[PDB]
Amino acid sequence: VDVTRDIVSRERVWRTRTTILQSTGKNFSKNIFAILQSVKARE
Amino acid sequence: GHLKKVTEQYPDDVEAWIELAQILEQTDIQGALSAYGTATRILQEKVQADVPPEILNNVGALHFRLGNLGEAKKYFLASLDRAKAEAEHDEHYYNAISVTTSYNLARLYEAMCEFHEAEKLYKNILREHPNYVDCYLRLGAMARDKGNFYEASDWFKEALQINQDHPDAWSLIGNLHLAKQEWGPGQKKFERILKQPSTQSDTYSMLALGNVWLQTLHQPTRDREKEKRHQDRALAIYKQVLRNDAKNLYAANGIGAVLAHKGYFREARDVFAQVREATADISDVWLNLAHIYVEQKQYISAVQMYENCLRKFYKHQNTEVVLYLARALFKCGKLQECKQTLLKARHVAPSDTVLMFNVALVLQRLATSVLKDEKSNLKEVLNAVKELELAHRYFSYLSKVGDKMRFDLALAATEARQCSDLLSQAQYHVARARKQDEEERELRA
Amino acid sequence: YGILFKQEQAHDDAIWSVAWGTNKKENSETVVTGSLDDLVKVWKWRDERLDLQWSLEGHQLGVVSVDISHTLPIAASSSLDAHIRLWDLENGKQIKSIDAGPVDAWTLAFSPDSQYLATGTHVGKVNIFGVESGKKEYSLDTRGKFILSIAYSPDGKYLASGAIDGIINIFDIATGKLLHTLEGHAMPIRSLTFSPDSQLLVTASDDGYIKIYDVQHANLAGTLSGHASWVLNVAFCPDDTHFVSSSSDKSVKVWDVGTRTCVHTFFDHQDQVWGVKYNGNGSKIVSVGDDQEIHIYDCP
Repeated sequence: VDVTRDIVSRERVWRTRTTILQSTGKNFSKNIFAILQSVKARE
Repeated sequence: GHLKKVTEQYPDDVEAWIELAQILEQTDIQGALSAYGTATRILQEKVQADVPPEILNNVGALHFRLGNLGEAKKYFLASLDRAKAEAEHDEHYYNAISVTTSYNLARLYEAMCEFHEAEKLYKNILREHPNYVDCYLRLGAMARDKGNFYEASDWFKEALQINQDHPDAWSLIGNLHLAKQEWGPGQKKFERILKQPSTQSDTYSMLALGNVWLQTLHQPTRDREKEKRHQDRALAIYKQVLRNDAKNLYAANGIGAVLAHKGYFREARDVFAQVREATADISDVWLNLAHIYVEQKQYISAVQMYENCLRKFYKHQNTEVVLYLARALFKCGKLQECKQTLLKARHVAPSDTVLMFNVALVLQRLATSVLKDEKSNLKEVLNAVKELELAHRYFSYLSKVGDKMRFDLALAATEARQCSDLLSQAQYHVARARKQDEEERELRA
Repeated sequence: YGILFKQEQAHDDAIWSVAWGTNKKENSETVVTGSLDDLVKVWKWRDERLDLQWSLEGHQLGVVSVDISHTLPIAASSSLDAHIRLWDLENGKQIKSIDAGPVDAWTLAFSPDSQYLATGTHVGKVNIFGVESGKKEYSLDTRGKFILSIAYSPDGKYLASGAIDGIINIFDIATGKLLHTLEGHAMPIRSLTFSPDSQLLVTASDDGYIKIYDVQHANLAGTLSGHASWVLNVAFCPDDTHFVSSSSDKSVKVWDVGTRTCVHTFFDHQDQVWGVKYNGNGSKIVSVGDDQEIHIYDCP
């Protein structure tokens, strides 16, 4: 039916699952994978 | 920038604020609310034209995320009225506007502690548009609240059948199996159905796999080179999701978890540092950070976290939180108050054996702490014997129970011998209590 | 509709139950409260003020339930200590101590005749002890998980039991036999009470839904959407016009038994309210909770 495309075409979804997953800020892996590799190196 | 430019000047602006809000929805909700507020009043000077229902619906939606639940409800009702007034707006489909307005209103009522009205409104949507998904799923969630085997489990699968290409529905199907973890290894298949490249990349399902693979941890079979491989597989999943997304907090969370399991608590704090700094308002981070603290002989820094996690309006006495609360407590305030919280927990559900065992253990700890090296107040010696007797009765009772905490409690015999020699010591120290009594007596004389 | 009295720091420890009388047998004027501080405080609600009258002790563990005999001015208090101790409000003295060992002791249930005392059992049965005997007279052979709530009908015709999994067991105190087993809930039933007319049965499950069923034909009379947290305690207005609900969200909702509508709500408790009870007329509604403050709510 047309109702589906009628609604989905005008609505807006600001947040979804992945949006929840990522932090709102800027937290890159540079400060993380560094330790992730250091620990392995010691092992 | 363009909106900023137009805002200052007033070239008879009518719709500029509409755009302002339309952009600000993702950003600070209040900016959009203010934009809508000013826009509402800018639409009555040129003519006496009733505000279109869409704007009022959108502002009510903004409020819905806020505490203005009643105000948002009034907005939604007015939007429904106005949309109904749109008899000649078939091209704009006033019907769809009313549909979304009612959907939002039902969501609010479900959030307003009125599930009857939420169900009624969702069913009013269903009767007129069965091809819709979200309401069919919210009804299932509402029925799930009472129980996971009720029409929730059926409505979710039916929603998937009518739309198998809906990630939300399939993830919900994946969630159904979470209530019963007996599908530990088997839930991999149902969680890999939609991992096809067309759906990829999907971080939600990948993190679900990482979790269900982490759940397998905490077993005594690690020495069999089995839990190590599981750790390695989970770590690899986390690394991949980290590479493809460096801003996903949950990957870092799971990495910190596995490192703690690897024994790097001194190093677990650093990794959990970033996740906490991003957003500490997630149940898991509190508990993991408390785990690290309590591991370092810091109950001072752990009990507060456990309390804060319990500050949420979901429960008051959770069993797991208290179980993690009493780890190495030996101080006066961490034994008697530990008993208080233990009773609080067992109050909601006494059926657990672990509570009945920890209570007796702390009872014995206190009894020996006052009946071995004391030589303390007398009335305490009077109460210690009653406490030890109750601990002994519980020791007798706990032995007859079949199932245990995945570990048989046949090791209560040492507890019985401890209680026996404690009884002997108490019968010995009551004499000391009497001597102290006669001492204070001759003193006052 | 408001709050009359506000007792601050009513106890050292959190209060989990409250008992107030309804008859004229020197009970409606005295409020008996059981808290985790092992303090059975017999408050005399005299001069429209809550004044302490007795302070009974002896329970090793915190008080779990408190209730006043309908046809008698004495009371009793239980705890998880397996030592249900009877008390007399006339003198503030202990009558006896039923040692419901080793651990088998749960909330109390005064019979309307004030002759029998029902107690839940970990084995899932409901033991019926004698008030003047203290020995196990007869136990209801309806096993399962555990008895979480027991209530006596005001006229003593039926008796319902709330299990850990939303299983209502309708027994017959007239013959001590299980009549109906209403299973409209899957959540642990916290507490329940009979309507003043012994016609409706309210269930306080952990789903936030007040499903009021019918006892005569064991049917659901309607699903009512309560609070957001778990409904802890529930009581009927003695005139049988409304019923208060105590939940785990600092909310005291007075729902209408007839219209299933919230006639009023109180938010004066900073913590969760554990106990709510009416007055002998239904105007005053005493309330307890983790806040350790007794709030008397006046609803003329």
